[PDB]
Amino acid sequence: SNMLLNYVPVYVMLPLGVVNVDNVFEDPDGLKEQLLQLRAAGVDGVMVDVWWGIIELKGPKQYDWRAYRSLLQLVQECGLTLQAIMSFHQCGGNVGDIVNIPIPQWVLDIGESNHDIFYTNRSGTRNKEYLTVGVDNEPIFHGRTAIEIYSDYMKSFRENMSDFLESGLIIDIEVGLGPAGQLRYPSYPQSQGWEFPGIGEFQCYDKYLKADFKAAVARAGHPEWELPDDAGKYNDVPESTGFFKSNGTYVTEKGKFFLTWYSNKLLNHGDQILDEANKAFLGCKVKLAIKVSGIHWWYKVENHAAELTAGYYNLNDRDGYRPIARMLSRHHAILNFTCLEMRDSEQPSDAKSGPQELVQQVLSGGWREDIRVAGENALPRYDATAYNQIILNARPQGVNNNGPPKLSMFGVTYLRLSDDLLQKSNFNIFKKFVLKMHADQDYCANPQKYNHAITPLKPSAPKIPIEVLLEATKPTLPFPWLPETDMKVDG
Ligand SMILES: OC[C@H]1O[C@H](O[C@H]2[C@H](O)[C@@H](O)[C@@H](O[C@H]3[C@H](O)[C@@H](O)[C@@H](O[C@H]4[C@H](O)[C@@H](O)[C@@H](O[C@H]5[C@H](O)[C@@H](O)[C@@H](O)O[C@@H]5CO)O[C@@H]4CO)O[C@@H]3CO)O[C@@H]2CO)[C@H](O)[C@@H](O)[C@@H]1O
Repeated sequence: SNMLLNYVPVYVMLPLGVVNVDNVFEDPDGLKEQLLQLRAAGVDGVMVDVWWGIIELKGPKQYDWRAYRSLLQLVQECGLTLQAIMSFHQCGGNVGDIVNIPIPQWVLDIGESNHDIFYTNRSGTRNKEYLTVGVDNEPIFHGRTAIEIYSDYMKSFRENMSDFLESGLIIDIEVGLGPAGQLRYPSYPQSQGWEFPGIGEFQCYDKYLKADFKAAVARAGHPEWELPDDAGKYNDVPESTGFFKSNGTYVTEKGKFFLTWYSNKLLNHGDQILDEANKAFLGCKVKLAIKVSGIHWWYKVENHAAELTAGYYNLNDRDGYRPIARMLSRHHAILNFTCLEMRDSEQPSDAKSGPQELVQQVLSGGWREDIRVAGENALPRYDATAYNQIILNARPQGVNNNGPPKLSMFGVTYLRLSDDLLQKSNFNIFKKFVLKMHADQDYCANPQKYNHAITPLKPSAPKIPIEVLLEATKPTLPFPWLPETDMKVDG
């Protein structure tokens, strides 16, 4: 009884391209066999990208939901729930992307005449994996703004998948908000030569964001201020730049204003799109969620350079994640994080990486703000060390034999279903992982039993002014973490 209240659900990401670029569900029989294995292993559900570039390929509002309806039907038949990602991004240029799925060609056609609809770096390179926040409210897509495109897409999904939603097949809607579906700037593009652990680059040089910034600095009484010109390039280290070096530009009035403006754009981008997601799924028995990327490199140095270029204005004396958690609260949304499997010792010393501390900060911030926090492993891992670290983060203070744990993640999604995962040894270890995540209890079909009942999505609470959101930048002590989990996959 008490142990079941400690149950943390486990989901598994489906293979990329399960539904191909031509909107065809290629191998249902193959997938079926895999899903049945997951079902027998105790997995609660699966996660899948519902690619915008596949669905609305033909043209504006020309949606084809047929292949995905077939996929959802199979998932339901196999007794698994689903986390559906509204993927308004391209698959192909990020780590692990083994299939190329661009955004709609008709959108790219518009991009040919207006290159500024894409995130742009100082050098002028255009990244076509996602539409810049700069055009969120620009009615340049055959009369629609980018946010309207996202809104219409989600509404169409809600209506065309109404039966699956009513039956409870979908656990949550992961609202894609940028590259790799994450609320972030494409500051570390492998497509432009970035290599870990480069500090990355600011991506606010498209004409819309640049004009936005210029107007902002003018209103601040400094019209002459320009975007950073001393931040170096993708593969630099912080000390080699005028912007991130000690006493550098990042701590000057100009630098602080820019960083605040830059990170604020993401806060409002997510807030505005979540407003549309709430409207689209209002009344549905599903929860909303967003994804925040885990930029752990340089976390251990004063400048947190990589986080800053990604859009997370997080420093040792400024919490850049709690404001995101606070923004999510009005939407009753889940903050889906990552790097749950990483240990600092596994990263190269020169990267000044702190994934363990970063995870502790983000999860603690979410709990401090009274919102649900879920997460994923950042990279493919099949070993016990990885699973034990995930289980530790899932319940930082262990299991409570007297009832529910004071601290527990809302769920964990494993990246990713593959042939390797299903191999004898790998899968046997994975089964132990599932068992421990479930607090040694057998798979529990009814989430209500472990206090995960889903009620109709209510309208979002009143808008929270930016000043109140930023009050959450006040540094706070993280919740204490055990050094190791009390539920290891082995002994
Ligand atoms: O289907 C869902 C979704 O899947 C894919 O996106 C997911 C990413 O695959 C996943 O990594 C994560 O996104 C972030 C991640 O959170 C973040 O940490 C970062 O990843 C870093 C590593 O942390 C870092 O260690 C380094 O990895 C090196 C590694 O050190 C080295 O030893 C060797 O293994 O090479 C690795 C590759 O460089 O760099 C990576 C970045 O390259 O960035 C990730 C990407 O933003 O969560 C994503 C969302 O689920 C698909 O890409 C996406 O389209 C799908 O929607």
